Parts: sequence; C-alpha cells; structure tokens
Amino acid sequence: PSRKAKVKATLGEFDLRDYRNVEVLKRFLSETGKILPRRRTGLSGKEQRILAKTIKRARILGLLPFTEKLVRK
Amino acid sequence: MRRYEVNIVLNPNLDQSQLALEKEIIQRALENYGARVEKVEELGLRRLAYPIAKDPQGYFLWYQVEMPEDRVNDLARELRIRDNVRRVMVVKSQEPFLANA
Amino acid sequence: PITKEEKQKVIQEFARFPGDTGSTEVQVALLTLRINRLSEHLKVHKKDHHSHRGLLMMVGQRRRLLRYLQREDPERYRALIEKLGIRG
Amino acid sequence: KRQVASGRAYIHASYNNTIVTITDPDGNPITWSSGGVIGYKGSRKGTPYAAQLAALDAAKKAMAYGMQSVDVIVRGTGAGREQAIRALQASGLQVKSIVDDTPVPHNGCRPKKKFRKAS
RNA sequence: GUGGGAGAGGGUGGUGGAAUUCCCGGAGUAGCGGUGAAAUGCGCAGAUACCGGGAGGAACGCCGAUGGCGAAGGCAGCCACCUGGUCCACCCGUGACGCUGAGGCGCGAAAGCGUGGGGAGCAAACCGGAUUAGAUACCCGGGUAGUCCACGCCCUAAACGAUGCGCGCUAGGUCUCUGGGUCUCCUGGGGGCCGAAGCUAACGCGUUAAGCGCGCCGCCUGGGGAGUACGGCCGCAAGGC
Ligand SMILES: [K+]
Ligand SMILES: [K+]
Ligand SMILES: [K+]
Ligand SMILES: [K+]
Ligand SMILES: [K+]
Ligand SMILES: [K+]
Ligand SMILES: [K+]
Ligand SMILES: [K+]
Ligand SMILES: [K+]
Ligand SMILES: [K+]
Ligand SMILES: [K+]
Ligand SMILES: [K+]
Ligand SMILES: [K+]
Ligand SMILES: [K+]
Ligand SMILES: [K+]
Ligand SMILES: [Mg+2]
Ligand SMILES: [Mg+2]
Ligand SMILES: [Mg+2]
Ligand SMILES: [Mg+2]
Ligand SMILES: [Mg+2]
Ligand SMILES: [Mg+2]
Ligand SMILES: [Mg+2]
Ligand SMILES: [Mg+2]
Ligand SMILES: [Mg+2]
Ligand SMILES: [Mg+2]
Ligand SMILES: [Mg+2]
Ligand SMILES: [Mg+2]
Ligand SMILES: [Mg+2]
Ligand SMILES: [Mg+2]
Ligand SMILES: [Mg+2]
Ligand SMILES: [Mg+2]
Ligand SMILES: [Mg+2]
Ligand SMILES: [Mg+2]
Ligand SMILES: [Mg+2]
Ligand SMILES: [Mg+2]
Ligand SMILES: [Mg+2]
Ligand SMILES: [Mg+2]
Ligand SMILES: [Mg+2]
Ligand SMILES: [Mg+2]
Ligand SMILES: [Mg+2]
Ligand SMILES: [Mg+2]
Ligand SMILES: [Mg+2]
Ligand SMILES: [Mg+2]
Ligand SMILES: [Mg+2]
Ligand SMILES: [Mg+2]
Ligand SMILES: [Mg+2]
Ligand SMILES: [Mg+2]
Ligand SMILES: [Mg+2]
Ligand SMILES: [Mg+2]
Ligand SMILES: [Mg+2]
Ligand SMILES: [Mg+2]
Ligand SMILES: [Mg+2]
Ligand SMILES: [Mg+2]
Ligand SMILES: [Mg+2]
Ligand SMILES: [Mg+2]
Ligand SMILES: [Mg+2]
Ligand SMILES: [Mg+2]
Ligand SMILES: [Mg+2]
Repeated sequence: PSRKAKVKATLGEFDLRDYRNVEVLKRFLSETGKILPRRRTGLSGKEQRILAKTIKRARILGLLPFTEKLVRK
Repeated sequence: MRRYEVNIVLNPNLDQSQLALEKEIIQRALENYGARVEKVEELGLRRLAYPIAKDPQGYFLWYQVEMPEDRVNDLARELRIRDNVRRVMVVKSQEPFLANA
Repeated sequence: PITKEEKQKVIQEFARFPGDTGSTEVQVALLTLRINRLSEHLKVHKKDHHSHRGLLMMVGQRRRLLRYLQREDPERYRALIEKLGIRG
Repeated sequence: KRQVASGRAYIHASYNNTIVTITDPDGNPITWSSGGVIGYKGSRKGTPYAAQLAALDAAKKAMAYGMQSVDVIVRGTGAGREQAIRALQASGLQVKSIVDDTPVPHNGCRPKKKFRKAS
C-alpha cells in the first residue's frame, strides 16, 4: 500500500519553500507531473501544504511540469 | 519598503548584445520603482519542463529587492512589456522552511 | 497597514502616564485609528462586506468604552473626543 | 506509397468504437481504420474484436507505405483499447513503445448531464 | 500592550497550464457519432481520428483529507496590493468597562427581475429521433433564456447539527489540525470517534451535552381548510413578511 521508502527519507535537508530546486522538487512529482500524496511524500500536513505552494510556483516558471504522459499501458 | 524576489525568464536566444539591452531596461525600470537590488543570480538559460513561447528553453534571472509595496504590481507590469521577457514572477521574500534535517 | 511606530506614536500620544498601554483613552485612540484606516479601505472596496462586519464591531467596542468614560469621568470623556474627533 | 518505415500508431478508444491512425514521425496520418471501416456498424464497433480488426487493417495498410516500426499512443478508455495494443504488437509492426495520453482537464468545461455527479 | 502562529475569510488588479468549441494550414479517407438496440444528426463543399498555428469563454486536475477559514450564506491554480476574524506565550496596562438583545441597520446559496456587456461548455422552454398501450418523461441529436462580468433589485431554502447566544460546573480513552513547554509526555484553541455519571419515549446525547445550573432573546399549543383569504408593509415584477 504505497511502501517504497517515502520521498523524505531518501533525501537530506532542503528548503521546502525554494521554488527553484528542481532536482529536489522533481522528486515529489509522480511518473506524471502530479504531486505525490502524503503516503509517498512522507511530509506532514503543514510541510505538504507548503510543498504544493512551492511546486505550483515552479510549474509557472517552467522549471517543473504540470502533466506527463505515461510510458507503458 | 518590503523585500521580494524578482524572477524573469528571457528568450533563450538573442546575441550577447541584445541580452544586455533587456538587462538595461530591467535595471532602468527597477530603479524607477525604488528597486534596491540586494542580490542577483543570472542562473542562465535552462530547459523548461514545457515549451514557453514555442521555445523549449529560457534565460533565467533571479534577484532580491526591497521596494515600496504600492508599486510592486506596477513594476511587474513594466517588466512584462518587453517581448523577450516571457515570464515575470515577483514573490514576497520568505525565510526558508527547512525540512528533514 | 499599520506599523509599530505608527501604533506607538499613538499609544504614547494618549497614555495617561508612561507605561500606560490599556487605558480607556489609549484603547479608544487605537480603535479610532483602525476604524479610520478601515473606513478608507471600504470607500474603495465597497463590496468587501466581510471586512465591513469587522468595522461594525470596532465601532461597537469604541462606543461602549467611550460610554464608560462618560459614566466615570465626564471630563476625560469630553477631553478624549475633542482631542480625537468623534461624536459628530 | 511513399515509404516511411517508422512512425506512430494512435488508438482512440471509446465505449462506442475504436479507431487507429498511423502517422509519419511528424504526426501526419498515412492510413487509418475503425470498427466502421471493417464490416461492423452498430454497437459492435466498440467490441474488442472490432478493435482488433481495425488495428490489423491499419497496420497492413501502413505496410503498403513500407512502414515497419511504430510508437503506440493510447487515448481514452474503452472496451477494446488493450486488444488494439495487442493486435499491433503481433502484426509485423515492431512496437517500440506504448504511451497513454488520454486528455483530462484540470477541470474546465461542465460535462453533459450523462457525465456528471462524478467523484 | 508586546512578541509569535495557522488559514480555500473578504475585496481589486494581474497572471499559468490542461481541456472543450470555433477559425486557419498540413497530412489523410469513408465513415463518425450515438444506444438496450436504433434512429434523428454530422461527413466527398472531405467529416471522424492525427500534427501545427490562432481566437474566445468558463472552470481550476494532482496536492485534497476522515483537513482548514468564516457569524451565516459560503470560501480552492498562482502572484502582488488593500482588509476582517482568530489562537498561543509574557502577566505588562485599564479596572466590571459585562451577558442577552423587541424594534433598527447590514449580510444573505440557487432560481428569478432591470440596464449594459459577454457567450466556450452546459442547458428550463422549445424542435426533432427513439421507447410505450399512450410517453406532453426517463434514453439520443439539437437548442433560447439562463449559467459568466458590472451596477442595481429580489430575501427564499432540507438558509440543517432539522440542536438560539453567553458563563460556571460534571470520568476517561483515542485519532486529528494549529500554538507553547522541562518535547516518552504535559499544556491552550479547533475538528472527529468511543464512552463515566447523568439525561432521553426510544433512537441517541455525553467537557464540541441533548448532563447539572443561572441570564436574555426567538418560537410551539391536535389534523385538514392554509402558509390560503383579508388588511398592512415591502418589491419593477415574480413575489416576500
Ligand atoms: K522540518
Ligand atoms: K458549472
Ligand atoms: K449515413
Ligand atoms: K470519433
Ligand atoms: K471538510
Ligand atoms: K430566464
Ligand atoms: K456569481
Ligand atoms: K442585493
Ligand atoms: K511542540
Ligand atoms: K435507556
Ligand atoms: K444511530
Ligand atoms: K432534548
Ligand atoms: K396581501
Ligand atoms: K425597499
Ligand atoms: K408595487
Ligand atoms: Mg458505436
Ligand atoms: Mg499580536
Ligand atoms: Mg500559529
Ligand atoms: Mg507556524
Ligand atoms: Mg481565501
Ligand atoms: Mg483541417
Ligand atoms: Mg446525409
Ligand atoms: Mg468526390
Ligand atoms: Mg465544407
Ligand atoms: Mg486537404
Ligand atoms: Mg474535430
Ligand atoms: Mg489543434
Ligand atoms: Mg478568453
Ligand atoms: Mg465567440
Ligand atoms: Mg465556526
Ligand atoms: Mg454547507
Ligand atoms: Mg489578519
Ligand atoms: Mg497585571
Ligand atoms: Mg491600579
Ligand atoms: Mg449580540
Ligand atoms: Mg440573494
Ligand atoms: Mg442570493
Ligand atoms: Mg444567480
Ligand atoms: Mg440578467
Ligand atoms: Mg443579458
Ligand atoms: Mg451576444
Ligand atoms: Mg447539448
Ligand atoms: Mg437534450
Ligand atoms: Mg427594486
Ligand atoms: Mg446538513
Ligand atoms: Mg472532572
Ligand atoms: Mg493517551
Ligand atoms: Mg496540543
Ligand atoms: Mg479538543
Ligand atoms: Mg471539521
Ligand atoms: Mg450509563
Ligand atoms: Mg432527548
Ligand atoms: Mg429500547
Ligand atoms: Mg458521544
Ligand atoms: Mg454549557
Ligand atoms: Mg412563527
Ligand atoms: Mg386547526
Ligand atoms: Mg411562500
């Protein structure tokens, strides 16, 4: 049930409010460009709420995607 | 006076000359809006996660200013006027909400 | 909005004695400050009803405090108003 | 005839029919098929079978242009989407990849009554 | 008061991508659409499916919750400005300045009304296709008002927790949002569930009371006639009280 090491574990310190850290933010998006749930992010209510605001900033800047196509099916 | 962060994405092309012309209109405009550039980060051109203005890349400029609130919006306008200016996102500064550390 | 200094200048300008922060005079001064600034906002943004309730409340509290002075010290009261600029 | 050798295969699944479109590397159609092109004309166009035939018709027609390998692209849900995916693979055509690209709005247009009250 | 905090609370301007429709260009050909099955419909004036360019309107996927904010109605992309409420800590200032609240005034989903604008999708009425014993319906293809914006009206609702507001008192357990601390746990404010005592016709409620008490407002008094008639007030009308 979504158990493959939460994205927070496999990662170090990072400014959750930094909308430019693509290499870090990129981690919180799925195969698609969708924001991973908390079961996967591992973040907390308060953290996750800031992740979202951050990511949505990245997207508008073009640094991050809104949607991805799935390779398989 | 309040502290912000001006984000600007430019045409990933243009010669070393024109690039400096936009940065000329930027500075110029900035000052005209009480822009005290406390920092900058010309990160350069980067591949976008999606094509912006038909192009798959853009030239990113980051700053950090202090200026009169009642004008942030105006400034933002003035900036977007140029064509080579494809993005302008002014975000009110904020202390880093560290996580996992 | 309203900065500390703006606020302070007010508290000091009305304190009954150094250190006075919660005296009826001070409170009513502060309210009158918020009230004015808020009534200014609502001149422009007429449809911002939610905020307007806040205004109704502030105008309430001010009235009740001012009513208190009136009852305890009818002088300090005529004093305060004349100073600020309330009651008509 | 024109010779492409390598291109794309689009599968438009629907609960009413499936239709396949083969295209050159730039997305311009070369040939196509569907439950209607083959015999079927009523509710059978939706059938997984119809999708199969439509898929094979497409490939063959695209053999005439000397095409050999394709990049499958799937769109929509629909009885018989997967049969197409399979019909192609097993048909001379080399399936280099399969990619689901069904369009989904970030919520913009109000659905017809028939497709509301969802979620 | 001072210092901190969280939030889809409200208003104005800006702005981002996905999708639908339409227009333009390409490539391509016989159907597409639709249903239980069909037909109406659209397509060789080349539709459907596919790529590229453009215009416009409306709504914001994932995050998203069993979550949060607000007095209620209600509030969800992102940015800035203006602005409301509220919680915690420190015990710093005033010194009962308090509670409730007939009337008044303001706010108040949707539909609806007026003037002007906008109109992509959806869609009362309406035009058609099916279905049926019939089908002024359910299903299918169209489609006007409307839905959207502004300004002004209307004032309703299963406007619901079907539970008026404030304060004090009465076991705990457990999950959760948000703040402080000596941070296993303690402590304050909010959201849930199980439950002591107790209450309840029962169902159930149970520190978020429907328990034990005080204060103030509103309301009920068998069913139908009837939320009707009359009068009055309000509304442009519809119609409201
Ligand atoms: K943290
Ligand atoms: K809608
Ligand atoms: K026909
Ligand atoms: K079709
Ligand atoms: K909720
Ligand atoms: K109407
Ligand atoms: K509206
Ligand atoms: K109104
Ligand atoms: K803590
Ligand atoms: K009992
Ligand atoms: K029950
Ligand atoms: K009761
Ligand atoms: K009457
Ligand atoms: K009136
Ligand atoms: K009248
Ligand atoms: Mg069909
Ligand atoms: Mg404070
Ligand atoms: Mg807090
Ligand atoms: Mg905080
Ligand atoms: Mg809000
Ligand atoms: Mg065309
Ligand atoms: Mg015909
Ligand atoms: Mg012909
Ligand atoms: Mg034509
Ligand atoms: Mg042609
Ligand atoms: Mg089309
Ligand atoms: Mg197109
Ligand atoms: Mg538009
Ligand atoms: Mg139009
Ligand atoms: Mg509440
Ligand atoms: Mg509700
Ligand atoms: Mg506030
Ligand atoms: Mg004290
Ligand atoms: Mg004393
Ligand atoms: Mg009251
Ligand atoms: Mg209303
Ligand atoms: Mg209303
Ligand atoms: Mg309406
Ligand atoms: Mg109208
Ligand atoms: Mg009109
Ligand atoms: Mg028109
Ligand atoms: Mg329709
Ligand atoms: Mg219809
Ligand atoms: Mg009127
Ligand atoms: Mg309810
Ligand atoms: Mg006890
Ligand atoms: Mg415990
Ligand atoms: Mg706590
Ligand atoms: Mg609690
Ligand atoms: Mg709740
Ligand atoms: Mg018992
Ligand atoms: Mg009871
Ligand atoms: Mg019983
Ligand atoms: Mg209980
Ligand atoms: Mg009580
Ligand atoms: Mg009554
Ligand atoms: Mg009777
Ligand atoms: Mg009635």
